[PDB]
Amino acid sequence: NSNICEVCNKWGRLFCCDTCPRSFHEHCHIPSVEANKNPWSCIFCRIKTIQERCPESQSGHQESEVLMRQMLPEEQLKCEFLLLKVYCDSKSCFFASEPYYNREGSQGPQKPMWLNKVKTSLNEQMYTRVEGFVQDMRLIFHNHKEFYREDKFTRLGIQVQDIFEKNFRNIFAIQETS
Ligand SMILES: [Zn+2]
Ligand SMILES: [Zn+2]
Repeated sequence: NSNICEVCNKWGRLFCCDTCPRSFHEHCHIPSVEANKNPWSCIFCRIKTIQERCPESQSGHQESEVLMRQMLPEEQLKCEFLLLKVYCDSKSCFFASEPYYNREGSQGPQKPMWLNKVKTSLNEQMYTRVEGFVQDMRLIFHNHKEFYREDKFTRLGIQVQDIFEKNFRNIFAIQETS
């Protein structure tokens, strides 16, 4: 297995997947690494298995249909995975913890949102439909773009939103369009 965490790319106390070469810090994996199991398969492997069990799951879907899906175990896992893919980008650090807003000429958002909050909400089974998770994720980037206005720092929200959206389309097999 790899000698660095798949998510944060650092060494440390690592847990190795038994079905692929990836390794993870306990709380870098989502869900947190469940240490009782042996064999243990990571989320990448679990997602691949869902895919292989139901090959037609990879045919194109409409975003509107995907968002209305109830958060049954398969969809819960897909949202956990999509969240993990965002954390895998180093620029997620800007969006991970609770923000605060005090900049001349701007007012903070009415509903602040951050990745660790989404992570807790998933862990606590607070989303009933994929829509709730996707709305909170999109809110993170929208809040950022609105607050930073014309500061070049606004670009960080565009960049991380693009990671989110590319991964959403992949994981939920959104129908390709131009
Ligand atoms: Zn890590
Ligand atoms: Zn694996």
